[PDB]
Amino acid sequence: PPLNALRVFDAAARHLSFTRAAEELFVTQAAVSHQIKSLEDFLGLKLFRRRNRSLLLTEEGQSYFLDIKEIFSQLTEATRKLQ
Amino acid sequence: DPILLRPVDDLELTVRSANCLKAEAIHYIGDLVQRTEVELLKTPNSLTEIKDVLASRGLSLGMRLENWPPA
Amino acid sequence: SVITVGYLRLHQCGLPKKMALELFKPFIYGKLELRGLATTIKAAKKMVE
Amino acid sequence: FGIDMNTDYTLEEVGKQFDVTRERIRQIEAKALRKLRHPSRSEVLRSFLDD
Repeated sequence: PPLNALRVFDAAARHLSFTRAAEELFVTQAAVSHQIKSLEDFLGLKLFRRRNRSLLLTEEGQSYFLDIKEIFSQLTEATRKLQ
Repeated sequence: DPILLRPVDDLELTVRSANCLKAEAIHYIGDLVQRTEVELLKTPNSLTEIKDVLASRGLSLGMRLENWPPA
Repeated sequence: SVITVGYLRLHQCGLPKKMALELFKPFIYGKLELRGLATTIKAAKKMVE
Repeated sequence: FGIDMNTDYTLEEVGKQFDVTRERIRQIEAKALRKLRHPSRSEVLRSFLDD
């Protein structure tokens, strides 16, 4: 699980879709899945309910979604240490 | 200069290059020309493309400008 | 228009400056694009107006 | 747009000729639009808005 995949998962949930998680991720809509497909190999389980119209939040996905917020909140602590 | 007051959409640059500068919130052509090559290589996803796309426009990175932005 | 007396030379006529632009309006349009001052004929007519 | 022809052709009408790509011809059109929306070629075309 690369740290580049770290910032593609957190934007997916709050944008309620993989393609809708691209405007604030300074990336196109294709790459948002390129990291997630690798996640289902290193970690090896689903995160979101993949559907045509939208995605359903999974209990495990939110647990990581909060885990991604622990990783970034303390990353800001290193940031404001420089500030 | 008629190019400074225009945004970064007047270059027809590659999509890989068209997305990299949006990460640093590049809004003006002057904004991107102020920053030099010694710090724009840090951003991932150019070195073999920006010089040639800008030379035909009569512009080059590394120029020094004052009163910027004039708004 | 009405006629009036002229100092003028035998080959010269006194035109009112207002009628000339109306009469030579296509000529003004044609030579205005040649001058490059109007990209389109619409702008030509606008600045004539 | 049927420019210099007798009629225009829709998405499938041109798709049956080159490729059956439905949204991809549409995004080709969108790419053409954004190319024509650029302030590099639209400068003279913008003058034709008042007619």
